Amino acid sequence: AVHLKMMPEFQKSSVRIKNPTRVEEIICGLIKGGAAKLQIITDFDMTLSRFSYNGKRCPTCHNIIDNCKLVTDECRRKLLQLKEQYYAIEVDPVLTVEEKFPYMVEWYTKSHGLLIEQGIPKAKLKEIVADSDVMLKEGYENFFGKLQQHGIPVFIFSAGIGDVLEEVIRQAGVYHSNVKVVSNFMDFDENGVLKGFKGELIHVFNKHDGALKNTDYFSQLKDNSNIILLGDSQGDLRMADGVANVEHILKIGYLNDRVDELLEKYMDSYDIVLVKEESLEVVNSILQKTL
Amino acid sequence: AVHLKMMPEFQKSSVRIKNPTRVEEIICGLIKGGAAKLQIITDFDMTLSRFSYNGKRCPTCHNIIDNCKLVTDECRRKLLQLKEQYYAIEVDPVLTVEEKFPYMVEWYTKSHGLLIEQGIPKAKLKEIVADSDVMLKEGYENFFGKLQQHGIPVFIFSAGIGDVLEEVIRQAGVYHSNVKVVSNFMDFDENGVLKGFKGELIHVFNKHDGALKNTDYFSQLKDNSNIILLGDSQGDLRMADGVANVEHILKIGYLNDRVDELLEKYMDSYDIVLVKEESLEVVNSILQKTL
Repeated sequence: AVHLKMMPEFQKSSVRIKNPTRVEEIICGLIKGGAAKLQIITDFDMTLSRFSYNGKRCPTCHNIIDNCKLVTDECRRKLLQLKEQYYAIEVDPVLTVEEKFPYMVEWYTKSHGLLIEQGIPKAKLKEIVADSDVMLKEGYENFFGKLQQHGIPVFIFSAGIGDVLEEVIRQAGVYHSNVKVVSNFMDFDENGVLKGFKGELIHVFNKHDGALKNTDYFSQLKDNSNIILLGDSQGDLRMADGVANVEHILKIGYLNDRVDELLEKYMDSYDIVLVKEESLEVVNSILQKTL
Repeated sequence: AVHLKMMPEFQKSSVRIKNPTRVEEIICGLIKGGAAKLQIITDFDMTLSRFSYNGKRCPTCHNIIDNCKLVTDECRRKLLQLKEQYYAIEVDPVLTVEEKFPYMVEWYTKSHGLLIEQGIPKAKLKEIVADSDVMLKEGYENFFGKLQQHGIPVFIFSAGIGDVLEEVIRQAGVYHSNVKVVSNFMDFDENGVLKGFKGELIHVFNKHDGALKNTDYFSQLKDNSNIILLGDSQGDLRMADGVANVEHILKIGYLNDRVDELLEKYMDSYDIVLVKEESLEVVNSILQKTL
């Protein structure tokens, strides 16, 4: 049996669970399936990376570029201006999620276009990432390490910048063979300088689309019918939409922000909500029982 | 410029090179291309793993199973008998390489079939690999680590057993995201017990076939037109036959065995021959200049 009262990780004040009996039965399915049936599907920014440290706000992958030596103060201004106009739409309680889709597309397009203008070489991304303030959540070496040890598939599905994301995880020593990254990857010219972005835009609201466009990946894992999903938004709940078959799925959401406004929604929609929490210890503890 | 005389790794008595001026110009092409243009294509057994240690002969991936606790003394007797009869054909100087093809197919088929009979569970491969005497060549942590650091593609192309190979590299902590394994993978039944092998057999003589059947992989790496190839056989010289375009290719061959018989042949066909050598320091030194 699985008992949340007896897992110290589940006793933190940051752990919010609408339906503990349901959680216990899902975790029990995960335990019975073991390694052979498990796969992970996860967001990156604010999910595997920290939202804040030392009082201080931590960068998204996009912010890592926004804030680097290869970008003008003036470009950061315009980027900030974009964030202020478009974020107000992201968080507008009146528009439906489908009405926000055109606005999100324009935000990433406008802000990617501004970076493309700054002249960003592939060769410098190591340096930029190395001097950035990026932080992975506490317990990431254990998270990635247990999963590589048992060869658990990990599908990182991110609306960030893929080249940045991969450089963060590679420098942290956790970019193992079991980790597949699906993101917005940069397109470079003859001289290895950023000129555009590859494929179809991934943003916060269209992860359903990308999930279905990755049939290839998911069909190869037909037997991995037990899923743990991690995200930080409502949009992340779509990341498992392309999975061949589902026996048990556990959905864990980081609520980093807008706590009073979103808590009820997150509790209704994620199985486990993690309120202003900068570690992976609840997921690590589920893994410890499972693997 | 490149001078082999000024690289201490190239001064070992085990380093045999028919044509040093040509090697120098290939290494110079590699250096000019840097990380952006490089990819690695390599055998595993006796190439990344050692042929011998402490006087003692080291196991291939197949040997790891042959010799484990889940496999009988009588099974081993039959497997040894198979090795005797089919190895004599492998090393027969009168048959052509094409005439040996049917025999190789029979050998892998017969010896895999004997293992399938032993009842080998997926779950036990970790334990088996952990108590085996497998050894990676000296300098492998640096080999795999520089390559992951620079995100260099590594295509390990092995006639061994893929599940075994992958468990060796994962326990060694070197199975990074940059490493793709193409091998003979086990097919498991309902209970996670070996029942057969997936796809088309890879053996020592048909690596051309598998190299062309991996067009997907190679077309994604169109720009990685500089190749370092590593193997231990004549057959491994085909492992680059599927590469989109070739600008510079360096072929490095481990001659572990049959030294007097094969040396002239290896010297004529590999660029650098490494005679009874248990380390990756010559390749690591080329990487040091390149990356």
